[PDB]
Amino acid sequence: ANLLTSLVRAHLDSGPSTAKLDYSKFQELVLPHKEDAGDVQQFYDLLSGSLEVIRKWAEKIPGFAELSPADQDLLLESAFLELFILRLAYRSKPGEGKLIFCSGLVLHRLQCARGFGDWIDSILAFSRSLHSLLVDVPAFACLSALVLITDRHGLQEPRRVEELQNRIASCLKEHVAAVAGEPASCLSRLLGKLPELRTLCTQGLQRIFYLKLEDLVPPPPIIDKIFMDTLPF
Repeated sequence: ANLLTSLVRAHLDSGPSTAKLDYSKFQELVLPHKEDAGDVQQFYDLLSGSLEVIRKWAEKIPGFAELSPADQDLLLESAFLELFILRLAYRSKPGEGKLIFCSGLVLHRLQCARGFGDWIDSILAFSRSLHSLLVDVPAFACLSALVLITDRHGLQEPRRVEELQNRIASCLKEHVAAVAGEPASCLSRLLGKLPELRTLCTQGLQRIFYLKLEDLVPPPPIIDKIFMDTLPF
């Protein structure tokens, strides 16, 4: 209720206003169409732009600043890719091939293809599927917080992370009921996305590995760190 309102405000302050959208660079027609250095740099720049945004968004989740600072960092690092994808999927318009990034920048899928590779198509596929659920903003504000606030290996206080998650899952569950008859299949349908999101996170790690191999442009340090810390080996 007040948790819910707090989650909604954090979500909406973390993205651009429909009026701050920038189509300055949008172009559906590319030419004369393997990645080069400018595609690799833009890929890392787009990823980097979500960094601060997602960190400031997390600090506004009630309870999150009360986790230990080491657990805060671990949760943020481990969830970054997944959050970047989920928020991009929800914000974008896959029917038109339109990617909308957290800064307001709008790009066509073909303008991203070279930097992202196949991953961008799998992100758009997930976006169309997310869209069919017609997830409203409150449900989505809870969902994304649950992507962040979740069990990870190396937490100092995993029970406290679990209680905050229970707190947010109750809030979501209630909200879904308040909006759809009485006295799950919506709910469990929404939660069913979380496993698909983990799989796209992996495609992202694969893409970064590949770009790191090819080495046209090195990843910026913070991205690199996320990449190395999240490798279970």
